[PDB]
Amino acid sequence: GSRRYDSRTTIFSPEGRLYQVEYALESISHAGTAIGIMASDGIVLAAERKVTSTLLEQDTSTEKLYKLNDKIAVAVAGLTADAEILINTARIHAQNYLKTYNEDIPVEILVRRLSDIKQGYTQHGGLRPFGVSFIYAGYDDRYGYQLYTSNPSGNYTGWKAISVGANTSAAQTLLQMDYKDDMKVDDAIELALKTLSKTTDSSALTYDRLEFATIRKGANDGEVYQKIFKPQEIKDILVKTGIT
Amino acid sequence: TQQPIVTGTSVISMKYDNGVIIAADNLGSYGSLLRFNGVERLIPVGDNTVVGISGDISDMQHIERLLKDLVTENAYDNPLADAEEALEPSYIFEYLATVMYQRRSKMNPLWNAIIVAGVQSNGDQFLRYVNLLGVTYSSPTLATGFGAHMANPLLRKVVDRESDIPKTTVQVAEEAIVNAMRVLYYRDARSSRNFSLAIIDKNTGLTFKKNLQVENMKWDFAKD
Amino acid sequence: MTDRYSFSLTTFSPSGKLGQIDYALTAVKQGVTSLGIKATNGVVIATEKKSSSPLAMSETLSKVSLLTPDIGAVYSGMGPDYRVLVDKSRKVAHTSYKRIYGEYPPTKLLVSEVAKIMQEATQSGGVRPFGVSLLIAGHDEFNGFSLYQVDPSGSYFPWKATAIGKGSVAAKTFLEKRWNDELELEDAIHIALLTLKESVEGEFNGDTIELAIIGDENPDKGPRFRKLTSQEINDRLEAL
Amino acid sequence: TGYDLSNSVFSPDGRNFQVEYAVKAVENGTTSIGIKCNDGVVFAVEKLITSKLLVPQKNVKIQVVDRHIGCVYSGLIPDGRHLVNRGREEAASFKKLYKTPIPIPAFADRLGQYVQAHTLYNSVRPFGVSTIFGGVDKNGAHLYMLEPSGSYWGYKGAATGKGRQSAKAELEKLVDHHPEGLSAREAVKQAAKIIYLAHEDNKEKDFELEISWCSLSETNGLHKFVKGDLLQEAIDFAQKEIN
Amino acid sequence: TTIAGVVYKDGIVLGADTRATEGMVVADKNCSKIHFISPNIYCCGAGTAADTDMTTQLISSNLELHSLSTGRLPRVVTANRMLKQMLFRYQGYIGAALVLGGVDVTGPHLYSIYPHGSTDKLPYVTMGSGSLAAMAVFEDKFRPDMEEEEAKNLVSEAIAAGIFNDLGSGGNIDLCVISKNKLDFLRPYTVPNKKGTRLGRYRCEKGTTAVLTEKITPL
Amino acid sequence: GYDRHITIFSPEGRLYQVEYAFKATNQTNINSLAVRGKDCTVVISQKKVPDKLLDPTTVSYIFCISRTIGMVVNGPIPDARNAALRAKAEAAEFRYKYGYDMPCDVLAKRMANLSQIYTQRAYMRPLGVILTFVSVDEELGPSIYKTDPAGYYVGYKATATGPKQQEITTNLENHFKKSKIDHINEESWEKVVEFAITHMIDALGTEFSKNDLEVGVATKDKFFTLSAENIEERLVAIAEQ
Amino acid sequence: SDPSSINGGIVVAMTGKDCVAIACDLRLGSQSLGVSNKFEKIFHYGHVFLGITGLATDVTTLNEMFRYKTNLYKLKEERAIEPETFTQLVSSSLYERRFGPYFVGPVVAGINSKSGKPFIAGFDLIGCIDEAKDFIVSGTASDQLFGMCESLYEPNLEPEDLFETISQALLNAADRDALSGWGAVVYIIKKDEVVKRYLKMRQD
Amino acid sequence: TSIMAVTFKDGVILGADSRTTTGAYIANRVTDKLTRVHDKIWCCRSGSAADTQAIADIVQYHLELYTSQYGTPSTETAASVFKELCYENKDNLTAGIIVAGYDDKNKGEVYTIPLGGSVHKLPYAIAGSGSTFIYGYCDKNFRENMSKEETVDFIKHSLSQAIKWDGSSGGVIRMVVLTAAGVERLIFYPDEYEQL
Ligand SMILES: *[C@@H](CS(C)(=O)=O)[C@H](Cc1ccc(CN)cc1)NC(=O)[C@H](COC)NC(=O)[C@H](CC(C)C)NC(=O)c1cnc(C)s1
Ligand SMILES: [Cl-]
Ligand SMILES: [Mg+2]
Ligand SMILES: [Mg+2]
Ligand SMILES: [Mg+2]
Ligand SMILES: [Mg+2]
Repeated sequence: GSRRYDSRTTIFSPEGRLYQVEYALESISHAGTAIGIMASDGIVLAAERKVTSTLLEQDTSTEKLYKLNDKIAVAVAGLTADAEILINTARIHAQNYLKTYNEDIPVEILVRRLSDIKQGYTQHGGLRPFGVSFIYAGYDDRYGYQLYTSNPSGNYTGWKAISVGANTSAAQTLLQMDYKDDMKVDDAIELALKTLSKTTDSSALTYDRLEFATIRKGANDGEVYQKIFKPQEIKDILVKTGIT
Repeated sequence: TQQPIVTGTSVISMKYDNGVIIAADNLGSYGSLLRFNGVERLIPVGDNTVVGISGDISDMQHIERLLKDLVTENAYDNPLADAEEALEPSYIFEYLATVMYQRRSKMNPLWNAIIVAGVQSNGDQFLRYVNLLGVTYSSPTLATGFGAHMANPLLRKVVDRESDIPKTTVQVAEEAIVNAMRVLYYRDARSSRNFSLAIIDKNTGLTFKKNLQVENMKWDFAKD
Repeated sequence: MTDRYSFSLTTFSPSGKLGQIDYALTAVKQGVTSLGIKATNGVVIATEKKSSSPLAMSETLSKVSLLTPDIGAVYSGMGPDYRVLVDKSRKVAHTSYKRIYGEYPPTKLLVSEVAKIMQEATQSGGVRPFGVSLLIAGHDEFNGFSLYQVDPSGSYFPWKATAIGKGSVAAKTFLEKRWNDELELEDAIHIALLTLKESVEGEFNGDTIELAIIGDENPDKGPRFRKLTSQEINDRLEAL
Repeated sequence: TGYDLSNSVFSPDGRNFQVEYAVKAVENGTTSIGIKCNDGVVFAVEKLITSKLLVPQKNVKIQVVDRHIGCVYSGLIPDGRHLVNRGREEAASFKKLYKTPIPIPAFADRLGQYVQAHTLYNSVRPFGVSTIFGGVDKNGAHLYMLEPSGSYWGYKGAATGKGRQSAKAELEKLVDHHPEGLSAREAVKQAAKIIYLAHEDNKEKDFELEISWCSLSETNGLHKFVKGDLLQEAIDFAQKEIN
Repeated sequence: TTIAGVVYKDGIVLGADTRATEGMVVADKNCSKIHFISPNIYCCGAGTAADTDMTTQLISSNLELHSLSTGRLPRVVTANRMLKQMLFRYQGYIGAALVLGGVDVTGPHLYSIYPHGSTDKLPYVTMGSGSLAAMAVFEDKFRPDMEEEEAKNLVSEAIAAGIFNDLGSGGNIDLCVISKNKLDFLRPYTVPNKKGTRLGRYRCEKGTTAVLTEKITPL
Repeated sequence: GYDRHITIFSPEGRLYQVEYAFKATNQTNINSLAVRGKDCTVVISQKKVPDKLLDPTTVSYIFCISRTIGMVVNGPIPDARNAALRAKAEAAEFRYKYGYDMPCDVLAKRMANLSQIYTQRAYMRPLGVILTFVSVDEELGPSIYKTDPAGYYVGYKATATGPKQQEITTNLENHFKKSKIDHINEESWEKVVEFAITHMIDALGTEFSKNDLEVGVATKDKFFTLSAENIEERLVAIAEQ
Repeated sequence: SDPSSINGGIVVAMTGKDCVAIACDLRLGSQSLGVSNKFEKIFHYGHVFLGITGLATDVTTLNEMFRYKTNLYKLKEERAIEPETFTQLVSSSLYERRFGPYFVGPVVAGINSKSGKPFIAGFDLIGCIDEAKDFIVSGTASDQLFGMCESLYEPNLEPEDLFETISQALLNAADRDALSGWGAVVYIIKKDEVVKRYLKMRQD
Repeated sequence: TSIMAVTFKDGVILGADSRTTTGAYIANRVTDKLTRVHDKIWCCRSGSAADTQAIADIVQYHLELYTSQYGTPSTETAASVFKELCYENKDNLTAGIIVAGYDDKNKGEVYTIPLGGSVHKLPYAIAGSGSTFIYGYCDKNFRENMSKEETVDFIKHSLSQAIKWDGSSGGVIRMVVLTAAGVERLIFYPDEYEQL
């Protein structure tokens, strides 16, 4: 029968690792670097696009930074199509919670939910896992600003600063070296871009190869504002920080 | 739940010394309208059983097909289909009885009263009743609907208990049945003159008589 | 009959490659060249009608398909796969969008829905990915004119101009030189016919080329999608 | 290679080896035949007497479908029974809806489509039987033969099993020597002979002859088994012809 | 409602009034009762208005998808079948009473579709509460193979009959003329009643209403 | 090498099971040909009855799908009948749902979309057949549409299918290069059948008797197959000029 | 027993010159018993306003449901929903409960952000659209509002003229209905400012 | 509704009035109640128009698909398909259908299917509301093996009376003749049949 062709995506190796999760992480390691940095007055999301031609229409393009609700955003590393499946599931969960409790979903609850979906693909169903790692940047009135990551295993953790995708080893050292707890958003913006500028496999870091975003409470009357940076704005912040 | 539309009236029957007789008129009434004058309501199964059916005619036609289909199915992988493993009256009845009670229990009855008349392998007379409720009973005389009220009283004067069956000849029994059919024709507003009669005898086998008529009709006292 | 293939036929290999997606992309590479160019006042999509036999009526085989009145699609790769994506794209544009909102979906969302269908063939049980890349050109009121590419993976990217299939590497270089942000639709059609001539071996005329545009409304609106006639192409080939 | 390990897999030839392996099971089975006559069909089968403990005339192989169709097969006997059970369901549903008993060509395709369905998936095995069947319908007599692939055709004569080549040669003589046609009683006699001649391929063990027939004149278009005197008359005719 | 259709020489003329009522109250005096199915087929609607709207839309949507796949214009028989078989399935609970008119490859066709799933194929039909008023006009004056402007007048006259004599019907007269060479969607074709002129101005002057509190938010 | 057993991509971007289903197509060793007249569409196919025990009347690869649509199959008979039964069922369901006879091309596309499913879904194998559909469509006129195991389909002016398809195709190509029209400019179907047979004889280099051919003819509002004697009359007319 | 008139209350909407107005009473009751005088019936999703009269549990449910749907709409479309589009969304949503409907009388009001065109619409409980330019009325005093609106209304009113028209229509209609009143709210909506005013009315 | 099917020497003729009423309103006065399920198998419809139309369309489908596979179906087969639908769905249908068809083997055949879903094969059949008024007339005047002209007159006179007395019946008398020669449609207007 069919058994002959079954890859068996949900098994342990003799060492106690999940083959497909490990290989999906290998996939993700080749994806463009994404960085999240949490400051006292906001979060920064920065991410590097990949391959890019001069002919790619950048202003209408979204491969890295996605919006889940008005308080929570994600940076993607891995299969963009796989991410969009999970993103539309997360967007619904946020609205289901809003409809039920008449309050915005707390960041950790949404993250757990997605991470539980990813986990399910590793334990049952016989399907390949999602080849995606997320950085979740979000705010709620319990814990304030939060950074999380999830990966194909379904494990998630909280961070002050973090990278996913390519050259995470190098990126995480550079962040660990220059991050401080009293840091501010404008400083974190600079750190994020400096880290990508050093870890990039490209010759130089330019506006057309970047997606960029900030979650500030820095708004009038203490309300959270998500800013997905436009191509021209990424170009300005690259000049401001002195990278181009 | 339905309501019967085209209907058949009385089926009457009795045991005699060697076998059973069953009879039923050839009418399919449509309420008060005497709509169909050529409806056969005795349906033989093999050469040892006749199933007489009253009530809804569409449900009768359904039962007719179930029996026809039962004969086919019994013949399958059965080298003794025309001998030791042929269908018995008791098998045919029990099947129908099961069906009738199952259907009433799903609140969707076959809207009929049935009399299965036949002779068994060992020569025994089989005569048993079943209806839309799955109610079953046997008696030396059986009749459905109207015949229960008028035919049974006349037929019971011939065979009043079990011990009268061996004393009753086929001629006496057939006369009684044909007499009862006349009485029903006078008095049942939903009956007809034309009927069918079937004798299932352990010696002479199945004799099926079509296009019989009620005769010797006393009307002369009307003129006064 | 039990559809016993309830497990993925696309899985991660030790290197992190999804084999079947890569192989689907190889099938797209072997397919005939198609391209798209976005102008200021329109978008053009074009491809070669590679006729399997001269007895075949190539007019019956439409490589360029209308998805909505304002959105058109062309492909490179396996034709039968394209055909069933067009069927599903047309339908989803009604069920999940028109019957709800009373209007057709914007280009990006219809693209996203198609991308979703392709992604599901890349992860669902008992299926191979689609062996096509699509180029979807369209217009909507709030986004204006747009051009998207959709790959077997389900990944999609918006383009100013691009090409896929056989001579895509050479065609993309050609387009990079010719494209600017002040092209009119006629200029983009002119460039499309030039770019497409490079990858075509044999006959190069209106009968062997399929070319459509998303442009002005052709007379509630008129449809912006318009497939150019065999005659209309030949006219522009004299000014080539 | 590996193309023969799974059903419904095309080899590089364009063949389904699992089906061709099912044919080997058929070829391994006992000889069964079918003879189309003037107003009907005759079916006969070789039943190998493995032991003296087998009860004579009891282990019946030929099966009736509806009241007018006869089926006989060679190969895996249970597979044949499974196919006839299905055929009976098909013939029953046809009659239920359309009133008339199922026509033989109609019935043939019902078996044909079902056997073919078992070559479409790896989760099922093909049928290990060639089935010879037929009967009399409103358009007259029909004889068919149906292979593990789902292939079937109409036949003047048919044969399958271990003695098929022997039988086929004999059937071909009858077709040549009787262009005007064969009578039902003649076909019974000839069927007996052909099973007796085809028994040389299974000559180690002795056998039991079983014949059935549908004929418009002789059986009123119904399937009946050849029994008693008519069976003995056919056995005598067959025994005379081998000697 | 008063909706009608006629088959004339070159094609189909559909007609409808414009009054939408809740009970005895008029909610819309100028509502569209003539619906688009396909470019060559239209549908006048009576009965329960929601059912009328969403049945025509659903069948219009499915016919659009059908027509994209076949690449040829849809037929009136297929519109008729799709409406019919749906309405029948729902056993009259979808209270859509349609006049379906259009022009095929096979010529002009006109149908009346009822809520229970019966359809009549006819040269002239009327539906709604004003069907008897409208049908009187057709029985009085209809003849087969009329010229266009004549058929337009007959349908308009039949809708008018409904407007005035039926209380459920009112407002303007909409027509839809369908032939092989054109589609004319005339809304409104006629305005048989002028809007009643008011003699006074009853609008209040600023500051007349008593306010408790106010809030202004910009966008 | 399980990428050759089921319908998944090989490293070259190829579906080997689809390609091997195409090879099963010629397993019958039968050549078919289809041409269009003015008022008609004619389909001819070789008929080979190798066994004398076969009833030659039951040996057919032409199918009457609807009254208007005929279908000839190049491939094994079990898959041919699989396809025939489905096409009949689809054509009947179509008429019921949409109230007009299923067009030839719409059926062809429908059967092609079904064929496509077997190339994408792993549990289903492709059918090893090429389906040539013919009709005189009430909108498009004489129509020839062909489907294969890949799920590809296309309309034809004329076509040929089988082991010697290339020879027949080029023979037909050359005739239409001369006449410079998409059809056989002939009033009667009888003469269009005569053309079809004649151009198969020339292309294959073989003479035919009445029992070596099988002919299907589509006219407006019916498709029908010719009897042996109808073909014999056709062969007599060919020989006499 | 009649679900549409257990809780009571009303909504009215009007168009003016480069503006729309939508207004509602504040009552929630259990038939004769007044329960809340802070039950607002007008909600908004971006710049599109939705009044809902009828059974209060359904008013609440639909508000929560359209918030949900318009939120996902905005995330996917990357723009706020327009009145014309939302109207179709309401119609669809209501009709998908055709044979178990929400006992409501919704009213859409807003200005199309691109065209600048003032828009209003109303629906029956199963989603048939009343698409009138002048005014849309709903609730237990709908008849009263129809009469008030037909005599008071005229086209192309300036925002503060329109305020007086809609307010007097609401107030005087509500005072002839036992199940309406207990306060009122009027939104004056312009292309880029919205004025919300609470009205002083008799509290019986 | 007044409908009837009558077998005669050369085959069978179906007959019907043309009136369809909604209460006392004549919704359609030119109704075609003789509907074709196959080339030479037609039916007369009485009862719910929605139901008899729905049934007739399903039968037409079944016989089309039968024909695709097994060639021309018998008139009996058509009646069996009608019956199966009517009987199995008796609780949700109001259909009184007469089925009439011409084989070459069997010649003319008439089957009537009343409300119950029972089948009755008859030399002729009458049905619909107007049939009650002509049981007496039809029984007295019907003969077997009539000529075409005699059977046309028998149906014309019968339905003329059915129309005269039944308010639910009226309009034109349509007929459909089924013989070896083919299918012939006849129509007879009030001015012709009322003066009989
Ligand atoms: C006339 C139909 S009649 C009285 O049967 O002749 C119109 C037809 C019509 C068609 C299309 C449109 C616009 N899409 C509007 C009107 N129908 C109506 O006026 C119907 C009532 O006909 C019986 N009215 C409704 O359906 C109204 C809703 C509109 C006023 C928006 N619904 C109600 O009043 C309801 C009350 N309770 C319900 C449940 S529906
Ligand atoms: Cl399809
Ligand atoms: Mg497969
Ligand atoms: Mg009050
Ligand atoms: Mg009070
Ligand atoms: Mg009358």
